Amino acid sequence: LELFIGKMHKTCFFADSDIVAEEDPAPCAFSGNGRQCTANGTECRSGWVGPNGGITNFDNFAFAMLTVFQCITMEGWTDVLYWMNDAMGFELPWVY
Amino acid sequence: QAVLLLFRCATGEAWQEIMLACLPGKLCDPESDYNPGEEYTCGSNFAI
Amino acid sequence: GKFNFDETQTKRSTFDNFPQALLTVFQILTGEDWNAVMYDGIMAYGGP
Amino acid sequence: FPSAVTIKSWVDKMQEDLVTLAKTASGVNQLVDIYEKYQDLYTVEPNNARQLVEIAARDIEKLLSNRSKALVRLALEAEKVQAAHQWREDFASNEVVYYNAKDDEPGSQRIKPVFIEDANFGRQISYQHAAVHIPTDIYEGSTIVLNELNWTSALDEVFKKNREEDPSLLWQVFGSATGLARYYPASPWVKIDLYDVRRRPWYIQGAASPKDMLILVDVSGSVSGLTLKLIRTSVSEMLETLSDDDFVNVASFNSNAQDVSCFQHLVQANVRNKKVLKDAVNNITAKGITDYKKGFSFAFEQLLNYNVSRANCNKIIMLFTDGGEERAQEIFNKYNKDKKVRVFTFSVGQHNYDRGPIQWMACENKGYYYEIPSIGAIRINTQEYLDVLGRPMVLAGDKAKQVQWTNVYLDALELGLVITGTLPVFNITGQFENKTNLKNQLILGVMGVDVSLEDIKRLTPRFTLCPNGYYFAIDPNGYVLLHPNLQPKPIGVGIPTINSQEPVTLDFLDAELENDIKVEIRNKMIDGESGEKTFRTLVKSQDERYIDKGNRTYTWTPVNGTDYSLALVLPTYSFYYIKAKLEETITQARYSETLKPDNFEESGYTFIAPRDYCNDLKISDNNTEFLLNFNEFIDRKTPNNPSCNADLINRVLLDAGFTNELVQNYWSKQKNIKGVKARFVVTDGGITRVYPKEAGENWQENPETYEDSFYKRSLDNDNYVFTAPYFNKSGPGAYESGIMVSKAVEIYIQGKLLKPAVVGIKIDVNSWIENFTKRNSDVMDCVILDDGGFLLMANHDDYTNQIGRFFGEIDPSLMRHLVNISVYAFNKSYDYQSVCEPGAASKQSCITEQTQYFFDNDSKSFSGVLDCGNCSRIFHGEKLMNTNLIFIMVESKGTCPCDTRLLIQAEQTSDGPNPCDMVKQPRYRKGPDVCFDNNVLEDYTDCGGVSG
Ligand SMILES: *[C@@H]1O[C@H](CO)[C@@H](O[C@@H]2O[C@H](CO)[C@@H](O[C@@H]3O[C@H](CO)[C@@H](O[C@@H]4O[C@H](CO)[C@@H](O)[C@H](O)[C@H]4NC(C)=O)[C@H](O)[C@H]3NC(C)=O)[C@H](O)[C@H]2NC(C)=O)[C@H](O)[C@H]1NC(C)=O
Ligand SMILES: *[C@@H]1O[C@H](CO)[C@@H](O[C@@H]2O[C@H](CO)[C@@H](O[C@@H]3O[C@H](CO)[C@@H](O)[C@H](O)[C@H]3NC(C)=O)[C@H](O)[C@H]2NC(C)=O)[C@H](O)[C@H]1NC(C)=O
Ligand SMILES: *[C@@H]1O[C@H](CO)[C@@H](O[C@@H]2O[C@H](CO)[C@@H](O)[C@H](O)[C@H]2NC(C)=O)[C@H](O)[C@H]1NC(C)=O
Ligand SMILES: *[C@@H]1O[C@H](CO)[C@@H](O[C@@H]2O[C@H](CO)[C@@H](O)[C@H](O)[C@H]2NC(C)=O)[C@H](O)[C@H]1NC(C)=O
Ligand SMILES: *[C@@H]1O[C@H](CO)[C@@H](O[C@@H]2O[C@H](CO)[C@@H](O)[C@H](O)[C@H]2NC(C)=O)[C@H](O)[C@H]1NC(C)=O
Ligand SMILES: *[C@@H]1O[C@H](CO)[C@@H](O[C@@H]2O[C@H](CO)[C@@H](O)[C@H](O)[C@H]2NC(C)=O)[C@H](O)[C@H]1NC(C)=O
Ligand SMILES: *[C@@H]1O[C@H](CO)[C@@H](O)[C@H](O)[C@H]1NC(C)=O
Ligand SMILES: [Ca+2]
Ligand SMILES: [Ca+2]
Repeated sequence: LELFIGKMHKTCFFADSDIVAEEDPAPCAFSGNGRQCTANGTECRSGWVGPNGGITNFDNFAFAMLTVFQCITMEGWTDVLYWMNDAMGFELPWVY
Repeated sequence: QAVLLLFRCATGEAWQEIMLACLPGKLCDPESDYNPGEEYTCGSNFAI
Repeated sequence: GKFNFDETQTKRSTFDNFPQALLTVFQILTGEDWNAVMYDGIMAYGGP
Repeated sequence: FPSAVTIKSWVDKMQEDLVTLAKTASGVNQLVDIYEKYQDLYTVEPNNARQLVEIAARDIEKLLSNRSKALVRLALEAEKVQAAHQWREDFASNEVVYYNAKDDEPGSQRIKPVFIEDANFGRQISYQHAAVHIPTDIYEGSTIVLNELNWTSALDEVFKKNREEDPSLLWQVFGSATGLARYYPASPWVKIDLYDVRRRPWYIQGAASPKDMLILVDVSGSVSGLTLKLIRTSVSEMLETLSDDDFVNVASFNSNAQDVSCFQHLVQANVRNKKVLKDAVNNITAKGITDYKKGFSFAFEQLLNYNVSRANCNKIIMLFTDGGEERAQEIFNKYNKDKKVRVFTFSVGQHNYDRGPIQWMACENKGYYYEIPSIGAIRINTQEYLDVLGRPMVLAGDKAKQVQWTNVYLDALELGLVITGTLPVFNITGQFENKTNLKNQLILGVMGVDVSLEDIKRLTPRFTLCPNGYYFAIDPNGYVLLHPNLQPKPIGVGIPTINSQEPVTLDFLDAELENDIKVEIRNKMIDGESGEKTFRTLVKSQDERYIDKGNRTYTWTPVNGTDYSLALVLPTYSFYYIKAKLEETITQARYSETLKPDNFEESGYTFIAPRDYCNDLKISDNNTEFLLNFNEFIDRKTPNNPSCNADLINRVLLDAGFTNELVQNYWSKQKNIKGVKARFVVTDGGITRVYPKEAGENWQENPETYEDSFYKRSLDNDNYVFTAPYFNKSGPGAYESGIMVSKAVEIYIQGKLLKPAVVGIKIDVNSWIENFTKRNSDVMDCVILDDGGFLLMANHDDYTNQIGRFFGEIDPSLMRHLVNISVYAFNKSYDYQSVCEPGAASKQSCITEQTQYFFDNDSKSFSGVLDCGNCSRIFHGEKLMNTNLIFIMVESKGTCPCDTRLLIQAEQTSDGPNPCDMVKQPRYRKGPDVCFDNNVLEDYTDCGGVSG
């Protein structure tokens, strides 16, 4: 919760529209640190439900409880890691 | 990055999917130095 | 019968009948993709 | 407030202040003198409304008899050639050669053609061979397709032979049941391609007879999810295979059977009714249990209604479900024990239910069984039911080989509005000895030949009639094959709210203004009986702003060739026309010299109508270069006109001398007038002239005389007509153009009335203000409106700024009161072909409501008091003599602080009329009298699942 909360909410939509550009969206950088969609007709801002439809995020204790327990069983723990290398840089999330 | 990939396979996440991605018929990044006229050459049958 | 919310694809790990529900519980028991079934169960009851 | 007597004199003074100026400056009586004093360069010929329609109908019938012979010559050869096919399964050695459209191979070799350009063909074509179109979803090079490319290669010789006999032949196409379409002449195919010949309206009508469908949609709980999205897309796709001759209704059942829409019975399945059904199908939800007995009883009862208009043909039920265990044997035994109704069943979605009962219903009732597991299966499975319906049609024999004609639709290869002849092709292999007879109950395909609407328009000339006279042809369904108001645009339905494969079916009552007397005329035309009728109509102007009343005469006869009926609308004062008779040299060469642009200084800026005099002179649609082409054509050519008619050329040349004699002898004497900014004459021949050559730059009228709105309004009216300038700065018209005034000339030769031309002037707006005042008063308002409530004069220097505007948009309180006190009437109409701005939920096509205002009463003095609430305004309206103007004087709107909603007279986007109550009293129509169903020799032993 402390290191990151609400970061996975910026996916790249099309320019002047509300349609997600790619079929399997991933977050952009929170503030210019992680991933930027370089597609020409797309730009990214806030207003995304989440990676797994909102199930997988750290923006609430109940959600943080569920995401961590998912990663302690070693099932779908790299997906949460890889969604952070997009939301933020490569330096912080790999340690966590 | 290579060490993290092996740690990914140690826990068994999608190690069979990574292996399929390393078969010979794969594209090579332009930064590498390869002879012209051949693009899908990198990748080896030793991935199995 | 509550896994019909997607309207764009057919879920295969469901609880539609006893033989299929018996395979899904076995799949969760082995721990493989147990979270993917859990997401469908959560989305079947409203969502996050 | 001035008394009625004194204000009557004031408006009386302006009457001859305007009429006398327009009577003298334009020279209305002087052009009449020119026409009457000669009476030797032209003759007055009768214009018989009965013989014209008789001649035109026979020419139209002969045109469709050219094509019927071509269709027979093509279908007859296709059956013979296909019957001698061996069906080999190896084409690698004996490769087939053909030209494939939309291109830049196991056993196929391609052809690279030459593609020379040609007239009456907006593309590049080649007569050396035929093109073959194969849909994307169909793989060329398979055994079925390659075997089809052999026996269809013999069609090219017949294709060439047909064109040799009739050079004026458009696309002739063979639509195969395998999918490929072969057409002549070869031309490259026109995003991705989604064309399938088997889903085209011209293919569908020849593949079967009309049908009374009733779609049952299973909306029980088990269909929720993906298999409901597939069902909704499947039902919408099957509605696309229906035309105006088929009657459909959609119903759903889940423990209770009910209609999904507002219709409650079978409806005509036109473009509007199908939109209602499609919208309702896309709004159904899945819930409850399944009850086939209640769902099939409801379906069978609706097919026995017979209060309503139906097709009286194939009665079929399409069941859209997934699976189940109910067979409903009792319902089928009770409702169709003699198998009068077919049942087609569909198993939609990815499920593992029981398909046994679903398959049993299919062939216990002479149907067929289909599976639609994914979106890719929707396109093909929803059109295969026409194979079953055509079984009794092939067993009929040669009595089913009748040529039919489609509705008006836009050609797929960008050719315009066309209609298509149709003829099915039968599989008669072994028919000589009748030994296989198993695959011979399916049609090989459908023949087709296209006829352009421009071809039909050439057989009905209109330049001998008044610009107010026209032809129009009708359909048994009531739609117009021919009409001035039919446009090459799709007809819209509803409101386009988003965040051309349908036919252009425009009804006769929607093409023009609907009347209680047109309905009985339309019904008399539909059942095919000749007649005539003279009666008073009210006619909408060319620009949808004005409505005027005039005598009209409708003369109609049936075309025995087809089911069409042709009528000619001819007003009074047009039963005679001027036919130029002059063959002398010098009297015609001088008239031609008046068309020279360098002579415009004294002869005025001269236009000429872009008419098809003959082929070697091509129109330009700008008149800047057409005049140069025209006048350098006549002199550089023999005057005898060896290859083309002199009637259309002698007429325009004759009127050149007449207009010149008016410009020179009268208009030149008065070089300038204070109240005149321009002087124009427009003639039936097709030339308009403006005396000040610099004033010809402000001419915005169509160079074609018959398409001039002010010309047509002047003929109907017996007095001067004032044309309001357009608003919203649509070009220069505010102050630098003037106010258009026109009056038709009337001549008498042997006691016969004729109206050959109109004359008029463009009154300067600035000069009119000075006379009107003799200003910006804050107490009293003085405005002048025309027939239609458009502002022309004012008394504020602020209303005058917004010139040519509907008076309801600048004074709604006063305008609305004038309607109620019966000064202005108004007819409202619907325009089904119009560009439409999308709204929130380029431009699309939708329906716009058109309203026009006109003088209701014949009285001239109007007075009263307007009670807007806690105030009072007194008015007095007087109408000027010998014109369509009205003068009204009111107090300033600032005295009473009320400003109600503004009265709008413009193109208002609408979605009406409501179709729920339209189907309760539908318009009269007559359906086809040939029905091919219920043949006892039909096999129907392959239920739907012989291979699974
Ligand atoms: C007009 O009607 C005539 C008959 O009235 C029809 O001619 C018949 O055409 C069929 C093929 O469409 C020929 O069928 C032969 O026999 C079988 C039937 O399929 C084929 O053998 C395999 O059968 C399996 C069945 O599951 C099939 O999947 C497979 O593709 C077939 N081929 C293989 C395995 O190579 C034969 O190959 C096929 N062809 C032969 C033997 O040459 C009939 O023999 C034809 N009958 C006659 C009297 O000619 C004709 O097609 C109809 N016209 C049109 C346009 O459809
Ligand atoms: C479907 O493909 C078939 C195979 O190509 C076509 O059949 C072949 O057409 C050739 C051209 O007419 C024939 O060549 C000549 O045919 C005449 C007529 O009987 C004969 O003199 C000889 O057979 C031949 N002449 C020579 C070789 O000098 C082929 O005989 C004929 N059959 C084959 C090749 O098996 C069909 O024409 C085509 N379908 C249609 C409808 O055209
Ligand atoms: C995608 O990247 C850029 C656009 O972001 C394209 O390169 C040019 O970029 C300028 C700047 O906006 C445009 O005006 C040009 O139209 C672009 N195209 C040129 C010059 O050919 C780049 O080509 C795009 N890649 C594509 C379209 O494949
Ligand atoms: C269509 O056929 C009818 C009848 O077959 C034609 O009617 C003829 O009308 C004229 C006078 O109007 C009569 O003198 C003839 O005797 C009628 N024909 C017959 C066979 O009796 C009608 O003219 C035909 N339509 C066209 C456009 O020619
Ligand atoms: C129209 O169909 C109805 C049934 O759908 C027929 O039944 C009649 O309905 C009217 C209205 O109630 C009544 O006359 C009787 O109740 C019904 N029977 C008869 C014999 O009339 C009806 O006959 C059909 N035709 C008409 C003209 O209504
Ligand atoms: C078009 O013309 C007028 C528009 O004002 C209307 O016809 C009149 O309608 C009123 C009200 O029903 C009648 O009292 C008049 O007798 C009608 N005028 C006639 C019959 O000349 C109506 O909107 C349209 N007229 C039609 C459809 O006939
Ligand atoms: C075609 O129709 C015309 C009438 O339009 C007729 O004169 C002619 O005989 C018909 N046949 C041919 C081959 O032109
Ligand atoms: Ca795993
Ligand atoms: Ca069910």
